[PDB]
Amino acid sequence: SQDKWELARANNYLGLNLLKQLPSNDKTNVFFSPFSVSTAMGMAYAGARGDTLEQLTLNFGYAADELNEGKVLALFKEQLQSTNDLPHDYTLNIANAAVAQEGYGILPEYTDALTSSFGAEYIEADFQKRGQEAIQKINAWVSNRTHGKVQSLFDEPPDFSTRLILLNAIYYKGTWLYEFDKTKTKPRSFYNGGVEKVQVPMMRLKSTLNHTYNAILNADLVDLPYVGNDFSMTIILPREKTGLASLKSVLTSQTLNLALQNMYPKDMKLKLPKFKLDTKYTLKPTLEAMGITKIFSADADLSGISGSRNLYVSDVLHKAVLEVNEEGSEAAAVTGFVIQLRTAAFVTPPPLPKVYVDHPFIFLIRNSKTNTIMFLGEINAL
Repeated sequence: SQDKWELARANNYLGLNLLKQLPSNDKTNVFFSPFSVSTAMGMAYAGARGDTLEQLTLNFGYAADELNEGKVLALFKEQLQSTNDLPHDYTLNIANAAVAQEGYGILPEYTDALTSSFGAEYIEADFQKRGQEAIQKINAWVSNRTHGKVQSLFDEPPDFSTRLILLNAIYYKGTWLYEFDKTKTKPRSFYNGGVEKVQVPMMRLKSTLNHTYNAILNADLVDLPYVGNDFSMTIILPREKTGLASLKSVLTSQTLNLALQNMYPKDMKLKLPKFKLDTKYTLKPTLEAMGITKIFSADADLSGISGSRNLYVSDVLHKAVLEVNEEGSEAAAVTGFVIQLRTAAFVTPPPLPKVYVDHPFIFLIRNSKTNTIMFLGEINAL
């Protein structure tokens, strides 16, 4: 459907723009869920009016009158049901909420939209008088919704003047279609920051994988499907050891899709690090860098939340957790070299091609059906 495609495109545009705007250095890994950020923007969209709404939509190239709010919420609703219907092999715990200063008003149309479209809760708290209790209620909510994988979003009470905060926490561990062999996992060389050689737990696979070399990105792309090929992890490995910054500067929704369309199966050797990521961002400054300003300003119009223009977003908090290890459903298979033999002979198959993920790279976990990027990582450092 062209509508599902348009939502995946907005989502992927937001994700790759976030990646170019997030603070980073050669010693720390970036990891976030564009899907979670899209959900925080969806929650604002469902309640925004006037110039606040027009800035949100025009950011994605739409006048508010080129959109049906109903059809946008229905596309989010469809996305939510597809994630709730994932098999047991996927551990995906999503926690979405708006937390408002008490006594501003809540429209049931808005809380109904939060539940059905976003799996989101609306929570009232007193940041002025009961800041300490507000963070105990939030920490308990996120702990409950993430099955204890995220215990806290706040260490200290937020500011006296806090009006509304958007919270999006997500945990993911998937099962590979093709298991890596636990016995082949060893410390192997990785270039931290593209420069500093260290030994790190490296998994080893020999299998038929979708792959392409893409000249515009100057990178190998490898697809590793999860079970039911519902999600796949795309590795984008720059050919230059220090190529990551260059890769980031040319990676767009357009250039990614062109590379993905050229992938075809082949037998290959893959070396991929075993790693866990746990990241937390205060997204207001990054979203403002991208041109989302009015939701955060004193002139915000979120009258679709409360029934009046009395709310603005104090901040957007995002926490994302990923585990990557060997576990898969089926053993690794290679097709082998196919030859039509006429005359009996000694036949030497050509050497298998190699993608050794041994320097900084990007990965995307995406919905194979819709090409929605669920997760995006830059690994600089293991």
